[PDB]
Amino acid sequence: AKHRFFDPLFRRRRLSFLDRFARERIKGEKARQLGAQLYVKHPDQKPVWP
Amino acid sequence: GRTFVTPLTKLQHQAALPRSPLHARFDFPHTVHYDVFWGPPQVEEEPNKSGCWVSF
Amino acid sequence: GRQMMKWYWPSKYMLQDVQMAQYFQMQAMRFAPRPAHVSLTTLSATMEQCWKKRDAVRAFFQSIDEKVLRENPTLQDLYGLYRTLCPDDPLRTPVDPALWR
Amino acid sequence: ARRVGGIGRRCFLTLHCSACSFFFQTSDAIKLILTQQHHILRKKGASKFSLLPLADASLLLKRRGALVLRSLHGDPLVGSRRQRGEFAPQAPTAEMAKMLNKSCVPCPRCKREGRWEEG
Amino acid sequence: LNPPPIAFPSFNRRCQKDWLARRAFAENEVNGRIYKNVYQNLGFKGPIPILNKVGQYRIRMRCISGGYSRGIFRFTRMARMGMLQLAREGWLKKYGYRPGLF
Amino acid sequence: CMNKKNRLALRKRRRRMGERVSLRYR
Amino acid sequence: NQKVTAVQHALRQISLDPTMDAEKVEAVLSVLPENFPSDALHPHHPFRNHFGFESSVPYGVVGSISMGKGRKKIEKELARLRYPTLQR
Amino acid sequence: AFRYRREGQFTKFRVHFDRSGFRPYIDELKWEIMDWHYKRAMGPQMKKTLMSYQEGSEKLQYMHDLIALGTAKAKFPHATKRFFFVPALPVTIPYRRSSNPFCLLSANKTGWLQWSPKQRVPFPQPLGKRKVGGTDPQPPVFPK
Amino acid sequence: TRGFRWDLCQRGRRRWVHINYPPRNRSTVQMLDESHEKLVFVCNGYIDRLDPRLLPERLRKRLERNRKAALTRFDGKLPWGQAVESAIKRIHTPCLAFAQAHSHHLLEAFSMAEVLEIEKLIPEIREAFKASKAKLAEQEAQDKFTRHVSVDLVDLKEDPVSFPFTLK
Amino acid sequence: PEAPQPPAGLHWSWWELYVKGVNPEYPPRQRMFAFLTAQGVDVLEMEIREIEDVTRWLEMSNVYGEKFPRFPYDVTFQDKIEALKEKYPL
Amino acid sequence: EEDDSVYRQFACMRRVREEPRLRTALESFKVASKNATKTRGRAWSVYEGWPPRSRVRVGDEYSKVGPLQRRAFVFNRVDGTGRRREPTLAFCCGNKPVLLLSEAEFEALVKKLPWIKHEMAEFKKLL
RNA sequence: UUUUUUUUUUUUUUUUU
RNA sequence: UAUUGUGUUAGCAUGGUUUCGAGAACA
RNA sequence: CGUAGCUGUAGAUGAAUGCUAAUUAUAGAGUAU
RNA sequence: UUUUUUUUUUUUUUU
RNA sequence: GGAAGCUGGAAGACGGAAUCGUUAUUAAGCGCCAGGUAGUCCUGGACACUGAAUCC
RNA sequence: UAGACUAGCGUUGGAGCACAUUGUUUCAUUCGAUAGUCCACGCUCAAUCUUACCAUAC
Repeated sequence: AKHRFFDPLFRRRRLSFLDRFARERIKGEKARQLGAQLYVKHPDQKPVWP
Repeated sequence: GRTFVTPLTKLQHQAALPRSPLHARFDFPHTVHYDVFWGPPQVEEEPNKSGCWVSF
Repeated sequence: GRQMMKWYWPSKYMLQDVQMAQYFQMQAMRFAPRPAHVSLTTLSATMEQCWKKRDAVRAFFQSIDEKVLRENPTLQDLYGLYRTLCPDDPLRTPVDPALWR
Repeated sequence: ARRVGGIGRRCFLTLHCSACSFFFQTSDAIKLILTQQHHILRKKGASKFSLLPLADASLLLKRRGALVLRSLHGDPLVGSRRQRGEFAPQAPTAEMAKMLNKSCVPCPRCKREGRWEEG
Repeated sequence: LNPPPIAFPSFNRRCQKDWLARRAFAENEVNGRIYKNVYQNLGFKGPIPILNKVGQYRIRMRCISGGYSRGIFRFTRMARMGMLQLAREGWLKKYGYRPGLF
Repeated sequence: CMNKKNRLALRKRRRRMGERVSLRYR
Repeated sequence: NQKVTAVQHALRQISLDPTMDAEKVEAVLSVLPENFPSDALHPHHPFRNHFGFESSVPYGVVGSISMGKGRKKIEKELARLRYPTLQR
Repeated sequence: AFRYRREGQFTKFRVHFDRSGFRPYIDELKWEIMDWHYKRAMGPQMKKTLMSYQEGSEKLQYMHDLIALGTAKAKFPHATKRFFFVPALPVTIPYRRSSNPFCLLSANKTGWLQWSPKQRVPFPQPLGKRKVGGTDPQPPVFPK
Repeated sequence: TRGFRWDLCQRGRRRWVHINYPPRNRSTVQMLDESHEKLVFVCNGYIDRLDPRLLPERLRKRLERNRKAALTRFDGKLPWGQAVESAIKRIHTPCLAFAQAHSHHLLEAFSMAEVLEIEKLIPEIREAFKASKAKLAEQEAQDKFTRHVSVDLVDLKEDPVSFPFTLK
Repeated sequence: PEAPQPPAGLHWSWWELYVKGVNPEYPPRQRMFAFLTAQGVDVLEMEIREIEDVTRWLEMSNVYGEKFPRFPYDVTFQDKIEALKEKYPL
Repeated sequence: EEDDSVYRQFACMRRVREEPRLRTALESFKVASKNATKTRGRAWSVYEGWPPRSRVRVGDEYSKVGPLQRRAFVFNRVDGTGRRREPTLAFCCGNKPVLLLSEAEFEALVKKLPWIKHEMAEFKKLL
C-alpha cells in the first residue's frame, strides 16, 4: 500500500474539474484533452510524479 | 615561489602545554566566562553564543 | 550567500511516503538488543594477563622513583589496576602522598 | 552658547605631539606631508616622482592647488543619512596618526623623527 | 467561502524568478570580491558588467503568501492581507501576540 | 535633507565634534 | 577504552623473556603518545601542535530527509583539530 | 511618573532589529504550519488502511521479525496477544539534536511518532466564525 | 525610469570604413547555418580620409597642436564638416562585412582590393597552418597543470586523539 | 519488495532512501543512482543541493537528446563529472 | 613547576621538551608539498619562450597604411576554461574585434570565394 | 627571524623592419 | 532542498473575506 | 538637543539660496556644460 | 569647599 | 540621486476680503531616530521640551 | 443646540510628488465624480530587478 502526499490546494481543484466532467457541459476540445491527463488518475496510482 | 609560515601556525609550535590535569599551567588567578544556550529543540542555531573572555 | 537563501517556502515534493511495507520493518527491528559493550570488552580478558606476569611487573616500580613518575596516563592507571588483584603489596618505605593514588 | 566642541568641549580632529607643544587639525596634515616631500624621498634612498610639482608653495594657493588638497581630504565627518543614533562617526585620528608617524615627517616646531600621537 | 491554505502558495512565474537569482549570486559571491581586489591593488576604477545579472541588488523583497513585490517587511515577510489572515486564524498566540494593546 | 531644518542640522552636528563650518546662508 | 588500550599495549615490554639493571627501562616508556613528539602524526603537516580532541556534543537531525548525513567530508577534519587554520 | 507602564519603549522605536534581544519567529512557523496539513490528510488515511484487514494482520509482523533478529524475542503462545498496531507518521520538521536531557524529542531514535486519534482542544482555534483554510475538499455550490 | 547605461549614447571605436548598416538592395544570404556565427553578406562600401594640407592658417595651427602632441585632445579631430567638407575626399568602392547570427551586430569590413590579395596569398597562408600543429603537442603538457589547488591534508584520515598511537 | 537499511548506530536512514529513489518513487533519481555508482563517486556523502543539480542535467539531456550540452563559459558536461570524482573518490 | 633531573636521564622525554626551530620544519614541508601537488605549480607557461600575440608572422598584417598586404597572421587563442586549444587567423590591430576561429570557418571562405568574386562584379561595379 | 619545482619579440591588446 | 499555465472581458444592478461614506444601540 | 541666559558686531531699507567648468560619498554602472 | 569646584537640561536601567 | 566651496540684480513687503477647524500638557514653535534588507523625499507612522488666550 | 462668534495662526509668489491640456512606434492598466476606498493607487521609496508596456528573436 502506497499513499503519496499531495498539496491540499490541489485536492479541491481535482474535484472541481471531475464534478463537472460527466455532470455539466464543458466547452473547448483543448480543455478536455489537457484536463484528461492530470485529474483522471489518482496521485498515488500515477506512473510518474514530479 | 615562496613557502612562508602563517602567524597562527607559528603560535602553535611555540606553546608549553600541561602534561596532565594535576599540573598548573598559569601562576595567577583568572576567571573564564562563556554563554551557553539551552532550551527546546530549535530549527535554527542562535547566533552570538560563542563568546569567551578572561579577566584578571 | 546564506542570508538570502532563507526565503520563501521549502520544497513539497520530497516528503516521506506513507508506505505500509516500511511500517512493519520498523516495528520488527524496534526490539533489537544493544550488545555493543565497546568499553567493557577491552577491559575484559585483560586482568588474567596481568596476573600471569604479576612477578615480572613487581620490580618495575622498585627501580623507578616517585619523582620519575611524569607520565600518569600510562603509569598512574597501571598502578591502580595492579593493586586491585593484590590489595597488600609494600614495595618500599616511600608511598604516594594520597594525591596521585 | 554656540561654542565649538559642545558641552563636553569635544575635539575629534586634533592630534597631539609627544615632543614640544604644538597641535593642528587634519586639514593641515595633507599640506605638511606634501611640502616636506624632499626629506621623505631621500630617506628611502618617473612614476615614483609624480608629486614633485605639488611641492611648490605658491602652486598650493592657486585654483589648481586648492582642488588637489580637497580631493585627498574626503571630509570623514560627513557620511550617509542613515548613520544616525548609535551609528555615529568617530575620531578618524587613528588612521592619520599611523601615516604621519610611519612617513617620518619633521615637526615644524623642532626637527624630530616620528613623535606624533592621538590627542 | 474557503480562505486559502496558507502553507502552499499558488503558481507565479515572477515569484520563482526572484529566487533563481539568489542561487546564482551565492555561487558567484566569491568571484565578486576578487574583481574588487585586483582593481584596488592596481589603483584603477573600472566597471564590472558580469555583476549585472548575478548582482546582490537584483533581488528584492517579495511576498511568500502572494507574489507582489511591494509592502513586505523583514519581520513578517507578508503583505497586508497575508498578516491579517495569519493573525485571525489563531497561529501567533504561541509566539507572544496580544492584540489587546494598540 | 532638502528643507532648511534638516539640512542645517548636519552643519550644527559637525560644530559639536570639533569642527568649524561657516553657517551663514542656509 | 583509551586508558586500557595504552596499558594493555605496554605489558608486552614488561614480560620477562630484582631490577631491570637500567638497560631496557626506556623501551616501555617509548611506545606511548605521552612522552612522544606530535610532529610525526601527519607527514603533510610537519608541526608541533596541530591536533586537538574530539567533543561528545550530539549532532544530526532528529527527523528529516537527511537523517543519514552525520558529518560532511570536510567537516570531519575540523572535528579532530583545535581550530582551523589557513596554512594549507 | 509611570515607570512600569512605559517599559519597553526604548527598545520599540530607538533600537535596531540586529541590535536588540528580540529573536525572529518566522523561522519556526515556517516548518510548523506546513506539518499540520500533513498529519490531517495522512492521519485518517493511515488508520483506514490499517483497519482494512482486521484478521491476519499479525502474521506479516511475526514473519518480519524472523529476518531482522532471527529469533523472535517477543514470541508468545496462541493464548496471548502479540501487539497493538498504533497509527504513526514520519517526522518532517528538521529539529536539531540538542544536548538537553529534559527534552521530549532530543532522545528520539526513530523517524516515527504517535498520532492522537482524538483531540478535544484544537490547536488552530479561530477568533471568530472563520474556518480553517484547506478544510473543504468538496467544491461549493450556489443556488443559481 | 532613466536609462541603464550611458555608453550606448556615445560613438565607439572608429570602423575606418563607414557602411550603411540598414540594407536596401542586399541579396540573400547563403550557407553559414551550422556555425551560427559570423554570417557572410555583400554590401556597398564608402571610403573616407582626411589630409590636413589644404586647411587655412587659422585652423591648421590649432588642428596640428591637437593631433601631433603627447596626448589626444578633442579626439584629435575637428567638429562636424561645416566648412572643412571642401578638403574631404571620399571614393565609393564596393565592400563586404560580417554580422552575428543572433546578436546581429557589425564586426568589420574589408576593401575589394584587399579581398583579391587574399586569394593570391592562399598558397602562402595554407602552409603556415602546419607550423602551428607542431607546437600543439608541446603546449598540451605545459597548459594542463594550470590549476592551483590546496594541498590535501586528510590522507584517508585517522582518528588520532591519543589512541590510536600504538596502531601507527 | 524493499531493501534493508543497515545504518550506523540506529536502524533507519532516510538519506539513503532519497538518494536511491526507493521511498520518493522518483524515476529520474532511480536511474541517476545506477549511473553515478558506475562512475565511481561517493554519492552517499554528497550535499542535498548538488545531487539535484546533476540529476536535472541527466533528464534534460535525455528527453531532448544528447545535442545541447551548452554551458556558460564554454563548459562541457564531462568536466563536472571529472571534477566531482576527485572530491568524492569512490 | 618542572623537574630537570628526570629529562636529563631519559632521551624519550628530551625530544618532547626540545622545540625544533621553524627552519628545520619548513624544509620538510617543501618536499611533502611538491610530492602531493606533482601536477601543479605552473600557471603561465605562454611566457616569452614563444612571445605572446604572434611569432610566426609579425608586422604589416592589417594596418591600412599602404596598398596590398605582405604576410599572413596565425596564432593561438586561450579558451574561456583554460584547457582547450584552438588557432586564430584574424588580426585587425592588437584588439582583434573579429576572430575567424579555427580552420573550420576558414574552409568555408575558400569554397565561397569564387561565388562572391563573380557576384561583386555584377552587384554594383557596373551600376 | 627567514628568502628556487620548468620557460626565445619594442610588437606588454599604439606604429610604415 | 523552486514546480501544475493566463497581472484577461466581467464586482455599485447576482459575490466569500476586508473596508471607506451616512444612520442606530435606553427599562 | 534647539530657541538658552549671558555677551560682541550694522538700533540690517541690502539676507530671498535656484542657476553653475566641477568636486565629496554609496553603488557593477549615475556620464556630457 | 578660606589648598573645594571653575559648571545648562532628554525620550530603558543601580532589581 | 544627496550634500558642500566659490560666484549672486529670478521677478516677493500683495492683503486686514475670503475658504480650510481646535472638545487645554489641545493650538503655535523648535529638536532626535526606528523601518523601508547599497545610496534614495518637503508625505505617513513614532518620542521629547517652551508652551498663551476666549463668551465654546 | 456642534457649524456661527470670541483667541492664535499657515495662502493670490519661487520650489518637490501626483492628476490633466499639448508630444509618443512605449510614455503604467487605473480609482472617485460635489466634503473624499481622487493627487506617494495594492509608488512602506521607479537610477538595471521591481515593470504589466514597445522593439528585436528562440
